[PDB]
Amino acid sequence: TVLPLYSLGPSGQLAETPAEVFQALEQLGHQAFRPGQERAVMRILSGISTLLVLPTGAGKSLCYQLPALLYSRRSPCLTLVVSPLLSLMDDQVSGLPPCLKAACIHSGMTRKQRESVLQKIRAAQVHVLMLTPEALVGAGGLPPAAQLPPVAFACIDEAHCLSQWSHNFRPCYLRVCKVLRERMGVHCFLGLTATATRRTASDVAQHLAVAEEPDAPVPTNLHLSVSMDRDTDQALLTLLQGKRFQNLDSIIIYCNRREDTERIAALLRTCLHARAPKTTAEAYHAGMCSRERRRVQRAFMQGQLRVVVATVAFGMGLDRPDVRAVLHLGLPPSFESYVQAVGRAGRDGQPAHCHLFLQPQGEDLRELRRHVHADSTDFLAVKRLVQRVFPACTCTCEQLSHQAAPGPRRVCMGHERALPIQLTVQALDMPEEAIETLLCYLELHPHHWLELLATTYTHCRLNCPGGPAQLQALAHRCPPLAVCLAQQLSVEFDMVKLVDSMGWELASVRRALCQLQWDHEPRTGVRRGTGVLVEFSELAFHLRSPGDLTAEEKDQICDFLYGRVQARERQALARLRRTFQAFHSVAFPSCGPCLEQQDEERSTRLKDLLGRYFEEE
Ligand SMILES: [Zn+2]
Repeated sequence: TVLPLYSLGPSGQLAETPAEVFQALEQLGHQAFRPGQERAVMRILSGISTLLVLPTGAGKSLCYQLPALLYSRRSPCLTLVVSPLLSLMDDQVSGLPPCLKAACIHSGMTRKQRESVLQKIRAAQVHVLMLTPEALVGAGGLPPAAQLPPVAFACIDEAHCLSQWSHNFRPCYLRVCKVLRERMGVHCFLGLTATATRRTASDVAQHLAVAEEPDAPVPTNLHLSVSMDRDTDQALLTLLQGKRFQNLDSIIIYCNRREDTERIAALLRTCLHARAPKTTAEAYHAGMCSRERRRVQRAFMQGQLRVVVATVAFGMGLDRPDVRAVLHLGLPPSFESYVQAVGRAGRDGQPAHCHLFLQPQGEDLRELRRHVHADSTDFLAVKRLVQRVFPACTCTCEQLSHQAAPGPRRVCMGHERALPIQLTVQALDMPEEAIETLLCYLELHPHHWLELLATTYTHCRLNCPGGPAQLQALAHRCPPLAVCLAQQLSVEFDMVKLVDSMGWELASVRRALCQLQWDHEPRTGVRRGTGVLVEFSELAFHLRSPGDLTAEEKDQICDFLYGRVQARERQALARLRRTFQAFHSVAFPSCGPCLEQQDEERSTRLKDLLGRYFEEE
């Protein structure tokens, strides 16, 4: 357990910022605190959770780097930074003193990667660990907090994903905070987000147990325009050659599909072929390997590449000052996504120009709507999922393998079940993220009892060289194997069925089964290998739910979950309509009128619309 670095003064007020923090701040490279950074850093150094909403992505890294540096100087500890896979996909390396490491899904070394990082942690050669959310609550997960150094605090990047009001709600973020509190000892969180309304930011503060406090107006030097050209490719060439854009040398163009980035980049390179030396345009999307993305971003940072054509999803994790223009080929899916992308231009006070090309026949809004309706879960899927999660048990009425008679009725104390992910996805026609979402909906509800224990392998297969006689000979070493061989009038079975029927823990069953690779020589001990093969498979949700629900109670559960599915859909549709209405209300038929100078009345009117959207509760 890590004690707070700084202690509160009398009456509970924050202690005055010491000299040490400033020294550390200079050491990292930044020579000044951005607004709200000094207070937030002092909060974490005192053990107080805090939410920080930043207008631009710049300065987000310093908020966890300075406390991690100071927490690690006092006593060997570890700071967890949770951020999406895109953030760690390309081996990002920060300041050297921290000695950071990343464990993510993309790491294709399996336990070797995680253990090498674990072994590096054990050698104190790691003080900041960056985990994608899926790695923290996935199959591999993290070792117990006892094996790990004590955690000073956890930084939650993209904290808006916790709230059902944000543009990008991800239920696994609810699981992350739960595991960090229960499995780990983390009760001091730093929430970092760059895009959130007052309704979303206040909801995140509820989840992180942060006191509410005011903490993104679009800058005055950004000049916005919107048009509905007939041919977007032709219009893009016409706009970039106009006087408003022809002398801007740092442009980002956001596209919907990544096949489009390579086409637009190749188009600009051929139609603008000509001080004199520098590269015109390069595509930047997630399909490219890690090397080519690093080079493209490096070239853009060094002013050697004029245009980067990227997808909205990959976007630009890089922050560069004096970015001159941001263009959108297609309606953005939300105000948050637009302001984030546009907020990258004009970091210096110098003027920056942004133009959005709406699809003339409205096909971009129709595609976004088609996606929302496709992500909706059918009611039959919700009904079939509830039946699989709350199946009837024999506690209140043979059916049980080890009962010859029903026996006296009992009050159901819950059962542990394995919901196989791949099997349920193909049987119910719903993706894994939707199943996870509905399970998270049920756990949060107070009246409905469900526990999402873990995501792990629950199926076990045992192949024997000696056939059936060799497997029977090992029944004295493994009580789980003993009850299986009796039930059977290569063997595989469900390990969570064993858990519930014999009262064991899933780990205890897993240990005893893999102990089947050792045998004791009759003379002495000299444990030697049995040669049996033990393989775990069928990744599943490990649940704990009652088995005594009536049909009426299951129906009420379905109405709850389906109501949440429809309300999430009505919210996503309402966000699309409100987003299109704003850009259209300010749009021209072509980019001709804004080839020379933007319309200040129109640019100001749009910037005021966005401002009132985020200042709303
Ligand atoms: Zn029961």
